Amino acid sequence: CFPITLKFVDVCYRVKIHEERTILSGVTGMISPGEFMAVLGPSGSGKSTLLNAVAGRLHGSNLTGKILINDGKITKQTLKRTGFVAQDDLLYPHLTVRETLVFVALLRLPRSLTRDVKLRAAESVISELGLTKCENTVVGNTFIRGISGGERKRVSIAHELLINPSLLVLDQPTSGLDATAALRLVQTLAGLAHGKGKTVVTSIHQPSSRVFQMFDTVLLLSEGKCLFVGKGRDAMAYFESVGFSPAFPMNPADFLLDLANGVPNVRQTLVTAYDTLLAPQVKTCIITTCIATWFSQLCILLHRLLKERRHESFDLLRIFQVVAASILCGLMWWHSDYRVHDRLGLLFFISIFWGVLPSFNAVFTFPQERAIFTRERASGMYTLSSYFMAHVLGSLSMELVLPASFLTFTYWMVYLRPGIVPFLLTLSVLLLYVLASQGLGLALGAAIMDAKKASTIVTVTMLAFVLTGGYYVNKVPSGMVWMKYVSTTFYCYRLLVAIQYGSGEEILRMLFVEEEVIGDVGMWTSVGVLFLMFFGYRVLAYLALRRIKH
Amino acid sequence: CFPITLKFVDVCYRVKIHEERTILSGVTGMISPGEFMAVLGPSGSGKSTLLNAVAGRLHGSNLTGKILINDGKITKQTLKRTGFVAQDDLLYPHLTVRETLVFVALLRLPRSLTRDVKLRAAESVISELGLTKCENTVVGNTFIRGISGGERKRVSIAHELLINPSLLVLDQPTSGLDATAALRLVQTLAGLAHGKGKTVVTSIHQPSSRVFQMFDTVLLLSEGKCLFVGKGRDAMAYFESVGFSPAFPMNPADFLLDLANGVPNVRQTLVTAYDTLLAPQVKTCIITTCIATWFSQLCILLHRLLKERRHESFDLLRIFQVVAASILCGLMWWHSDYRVHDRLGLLFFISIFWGVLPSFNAVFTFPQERAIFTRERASGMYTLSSYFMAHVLGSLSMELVLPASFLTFTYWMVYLRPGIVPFLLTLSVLLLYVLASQGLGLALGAAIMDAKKASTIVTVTMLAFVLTGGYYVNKVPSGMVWMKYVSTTFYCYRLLVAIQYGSGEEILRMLFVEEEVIGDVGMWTSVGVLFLMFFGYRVLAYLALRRIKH
Ligand SMILES: Nc1ncnc2c1ncn2[C@@H]1O[C@H](COP(=O)(O)OP(=O)(O)OP(=O)(O)O)[C@@H](O)[C@H]1O
Ligand SMILES: Nc1ncnc2c1ncn2[C@@H]1O[C@H](COP(=O)(O)OP(=O)(O)OP(=O)(O)O)[C@@H](O)[C@H]1O
Repeated sequence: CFPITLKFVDVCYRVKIHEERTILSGVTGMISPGEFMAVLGPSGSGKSTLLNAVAGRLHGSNLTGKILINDGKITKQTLKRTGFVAQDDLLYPHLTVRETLVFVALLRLPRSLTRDVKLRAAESVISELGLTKCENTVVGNTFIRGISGGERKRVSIAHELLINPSLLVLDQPTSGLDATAALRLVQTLAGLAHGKGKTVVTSIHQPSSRVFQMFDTVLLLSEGKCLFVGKGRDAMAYFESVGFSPAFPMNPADFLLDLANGVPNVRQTLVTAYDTLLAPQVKTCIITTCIATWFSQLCILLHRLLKERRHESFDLLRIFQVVAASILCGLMWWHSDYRVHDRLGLLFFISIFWGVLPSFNAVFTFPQERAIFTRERASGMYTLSSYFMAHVLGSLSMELVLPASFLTFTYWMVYLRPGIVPFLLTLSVLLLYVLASQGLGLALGAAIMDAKKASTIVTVTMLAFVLTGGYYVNKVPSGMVWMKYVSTTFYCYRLLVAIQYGSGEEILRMLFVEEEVIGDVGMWTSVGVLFLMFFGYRVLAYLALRRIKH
Repeated sequence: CFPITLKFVDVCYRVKIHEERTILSGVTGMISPGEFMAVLGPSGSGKSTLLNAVAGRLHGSNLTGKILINDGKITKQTLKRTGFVAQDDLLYPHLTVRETLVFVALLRLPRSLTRDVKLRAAESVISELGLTKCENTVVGNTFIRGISGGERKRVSIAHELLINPSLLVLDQPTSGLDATAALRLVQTLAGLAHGKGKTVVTSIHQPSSRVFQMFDTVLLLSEGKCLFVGKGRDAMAYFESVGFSPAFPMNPADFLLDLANGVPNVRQTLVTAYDTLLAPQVKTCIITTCIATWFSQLCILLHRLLKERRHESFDLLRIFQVVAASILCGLMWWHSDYRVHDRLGLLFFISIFWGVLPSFNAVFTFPQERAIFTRERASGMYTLSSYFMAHVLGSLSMELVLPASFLTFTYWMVYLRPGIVPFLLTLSVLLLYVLASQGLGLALGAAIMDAKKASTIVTVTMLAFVLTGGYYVNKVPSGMVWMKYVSTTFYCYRLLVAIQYGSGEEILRMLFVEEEVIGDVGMWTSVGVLFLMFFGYRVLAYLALRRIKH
């Protein structure tokens, strides 16, 4: 019941010439709750920069104004009561529209309500916006042909009607629908402000006259400076104080947008007849359930993420290629015996393979979710902890079956140390190393939010780890022995060599000894550092995601 | 001067319920040259599927109709005379709008004209659409804040006015501009059909009445079936034959879209009053400069691609990380001598590094250009040969300076074979191997147009090449010796070992001999296969790009 009163005074936004050009220059206005606003202007004006300014999405040293919610600046608490509908529609392309609106319903409604109230509120906004025939079809990308471009927008307004916010900042909501859905959409957005008493800000672009009668305070913009702030029928008459009237009966909207360019420099005489005639008048007018919440927000964000990857049939081919690589690694060391250089080669090639394959595929988790994650993080839907521990729990379904299907062939074809306990110890060490190296691909990929930029960082880093993982050079300079402890391949190599060759007495009985496990690190201080790396790379991937608010 | 007469008869398009739903059902119409059409309807109708059908962009077993240009089906020759302006605007985000319109001007105009005619035609469409104040600013992505959303559309119509096509199929051109740029844009598209005599098809959505007076044949659609085909003022009067008229004076457009839904099942009585009253009336109405062209199309597509990567300052950091990895590889083998296992380790780690780093970064060239390349390839702007030999010549500027900056440190810090001829032979073999392995990342990445799907194919393939590149296993089964010839790491390893250790007599004098160059392959039949691979992987990357027409 937060009564948002939005007041902006003298906001200016200048970008560098890439001098500087003024996008906005001196915009003032007051939006008390109940007032249905409208931001009009030509297609270069500064409307969407003003709407990205008052919705908090624009911050920086460029803005030289004061945006005030309830006579205070924009906090983080008011940024979860403000609903923002952007121009471009960024949605999850593999869901349908019913799963999208159901997940936004279940994740954002007050949680004191039962589940069927949370579903009837989701299918009470589908019938209100008219998305009933496209209810059970996909909302896909440019390539994945899904729903229309006018239903990819009526979904992205019901995406923010299931928040019930107190300040509704819509950025061109109806540019994309016909003239009989525009009227019903503005009837909805006016029944949310002459009904439930909210604060609605619209940037409508090409209205009719009976879509213009619904507005209570129109902001007419022109090249950054505003021409009019005030009522609907006071416009089309305020411009008779300066002497501009149509010669024949037309709509008010195309006339107010004809005067917005100058259709003897009409624009500047309206700007100076604004600034001193009717601008000083607006200058005188101005715990135990906190856990259950977090676990429901994990079940939802995991059930969505497991619906995203049911479309992907490029996982049987991943399994069949890793099986082929395992058959290769088994058939080449087929003629190996237990007695050791030829086997340390295999136990280092496994450490190369499963530090290179998970870390080079984990750089596509967070960069490929960026355009939707920034939007949902700015909106304030879920917590970042519950979002991060859904990708973490979503990778751990097929990043545990590929090394198991690898090792199930390449153990019993090479005929390594027989018995079920060294096999299970080898499999557990391989799975722990895979999860430890996947954290590196998570962290480089959350820190540099670009798959192409991070794929040449993680490649050089994993090759430096493969280099200083104890196999290649014999006599390393002793001021540089310390680097193999920072490696992640070193611990897995030491553990695999330890598991296969004991602490080493039976080999010293049968038969160098230098890089075989009679050596440097123990067996528990090499699983105590793999677990530390598995936790620390994910803590760093969370801390590098905490910076992305925008 | 191709006089396109577009005629579609009984086109139906059904998608599977993911039974089947009819998107379109029985659409007929004739567009002779000079007729300015308009496709109207509600926001679920089947307009953009009809416009993707008649512009050739929809093909498949779903379409059960006949699209006819000049009483013949759509060839590839007519697909370079048809201009299609899609709903979503896919543009190159790093250019400005002036470079974008200049490159489309220089690349598509008849080439018999001089260059300044080709530039005055480019800045004669900027002033016509009004893009003069946003002429020299960027057109960037969702992240890169560039021009507006109404200037990201007035650019994507001047993108297809600099073709001068004979059939102009616009898909919602004005949904995004105000009511005084809509009138001027439809004045332009009507002066292209009452002027230069073309065939213009528009899907306008929210028109005025004086944007509706410009239309010569309106197609009113409703839920896939069409309600009206014919003149402008014959609509608003044909619906008086069935008995629907407004009670008070309004625009024709909102009335024709109010009847399009049923505002006693009005929609079906209009469909059956269409099908037998005024549908049978339309059933009765129905060399040495060829090289210079290709080289100009290479200079343009290369000067654009070198403008795309001037924004990237993440290349000094690539150079500084590869320099750090080289300093690492030098400092670890700092204590190496010329006399050989410790050096074959280094000559195989270089072969690992420069087969892993180029092939894992070359998978982002063609998947990251996909959404714009499919559009330009469907449009018919450049040839695929000249497009492919611009990415090929664009990678070869920093995929030749990273191995040189690597080797310049890691040769003289390890102190390998001294002299300028083994150094230059090593550098040339390294550059040839880098270009040979970059072709693998090109081919897997053109074949599977997804960076995430191809990054787990190229990783397993390069690890299989590293495995069967002659270093790891000692006694491979002899039915599997043949696999190292398919490898690309094997030839570079053999060449580096040959260059450093001769054919081998001085080492047999100073001092195994088995995997040192006294061995299997020669020195010329290992550069004759690296060149074959360098050509064959790029031929496969061209053949896998030839399938993407869409
Ligand atoms: N980062 C930037 N750098 C340079 N110029 C910019 C930048 N962002 C916006 N502009 C310019 O400032 C003007 C205002 O942009 P804005 O997004 O407000 O337009 P708009 O009113 O949203 O357009 P429309 O109403 O057609 O969507 C635009 O014409 C644009 O060219
Ligand atoms: N691949 C598909 N699978 C299932 N349904 C589809 C598919 N493509 C389109 N549709 C449905 O068919 C209808 C027609 O889509 P179309 O793109 O023609 O709408 P439109 O007329 O372009 O909408 P608008 O005019 O608002 O842009 C849409 O409502 C959409 O839901």
